[PDB]
Amino acid sequence: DIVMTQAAPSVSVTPGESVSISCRSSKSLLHSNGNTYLYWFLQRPGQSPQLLIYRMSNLASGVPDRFSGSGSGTAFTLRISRVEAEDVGVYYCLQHLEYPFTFGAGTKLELKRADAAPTVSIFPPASVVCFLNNFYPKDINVKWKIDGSERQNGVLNSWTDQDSKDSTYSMSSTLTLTKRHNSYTCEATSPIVKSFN
Amino acid sequence: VQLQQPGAELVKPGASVKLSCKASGYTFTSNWINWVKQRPGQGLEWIGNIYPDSYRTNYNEKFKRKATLTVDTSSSTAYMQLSSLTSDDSAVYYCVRKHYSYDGVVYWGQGTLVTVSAAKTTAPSVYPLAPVVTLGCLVKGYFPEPVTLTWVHTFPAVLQSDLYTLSSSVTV
Ligand SMILES: O=C(O)CCCC(=O)N[C@H](Cc1ccccc1)P(=O)(O)OCC(=O)NCCc1ccccc1
Repeated sequence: DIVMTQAAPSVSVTPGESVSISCRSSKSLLHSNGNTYLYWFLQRPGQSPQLLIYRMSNLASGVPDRFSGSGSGTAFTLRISRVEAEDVGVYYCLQHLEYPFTFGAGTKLELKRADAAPTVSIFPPASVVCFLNNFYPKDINVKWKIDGSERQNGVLNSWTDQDSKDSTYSMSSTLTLTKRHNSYTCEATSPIVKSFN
Repeated sequence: VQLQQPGAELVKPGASVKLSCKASGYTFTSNWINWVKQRPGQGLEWIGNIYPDSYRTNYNEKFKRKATLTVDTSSSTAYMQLSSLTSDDSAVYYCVRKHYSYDGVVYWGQGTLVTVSAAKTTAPSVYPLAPVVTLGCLVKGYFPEPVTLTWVHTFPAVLQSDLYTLSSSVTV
């Protein structure tokens, strides 16, 4: 079994700058015919994988020359030139020199951007939902309060992956209740707050 | 170049399932058809392939007694049968085409999400979410995944007791 290792589960880079992603194989991928059987795929948020680089460093149709590949025989590197917001996703290497074909564990690319505050929207009913959109960084908290009382139970949150246009993150928070109170408020991490009656 | 695959398949544990991949927009017998597994939030795994021209097959040992690849050349359709499913079998399965000769020609289908459980189908129950600008939509109480939504930010489905709840927002 040829093992493929991508040691970094993720890597952070500032837009406009460059970054490289490593992949190592337990057996050389170079063949007698003089060709290296290594593939690099990118899987964007919510999409199926797609070819990026084949053989040494051949670029797939439509791939910006900003990408390029290199590497010895068991050591390979995928390098992206001037990282753009649209580059967010997980990069996978793959050998097809020997059966069974095998994938690297994948490396998530993350973008470092300017701090940003969330745009909050609250929506009444039998559940109350709140959106904390386009903020940065990813680590943000939400607080719920009913008639001033800070409710905790009955909340389920959900985050999106880094935005491909602006690199911000967004979150949704739902407060579910028994289909006898007046002030419903949603606030983040002066504070950013939204309520209704 | 097209590889159509059904959105999902709810399967009862112990039972088997047969997944389809309809090719179109290229010479079917000229490309190998590969199948790949991806568990929700995890990496990728090669299951096996088949070359429609000769009917030759290759199987990852791990799935030798689990999958069976067949191709119907008269319908440009490829198939993969998965036998006696367990919970571990719940994942998205992609058929992928790769030219027998040219190397830079690899193309991935949209994938089929297989859900292995005894539970029963349940359509959603969409909802409003109008400003007490940003409009919302609350798709609640469906099963299994996935659901489609178009008009933004459509958030990952959340599981609330054998039921998935999702929401999306629109900002004009
Ligand atoms: O050389 C051997 O003994 C066979 C090695 C496997 C093989 O035939 N690979 C072929 C290339 C090759 C040819 C000659 C020598 C080495 C490699 P191949 O890459 O065309 O294999 C056919 C195939 O179905 N490849 C799919 C690879 C792939 C898997 C998953 C997602 C995307 C792509």
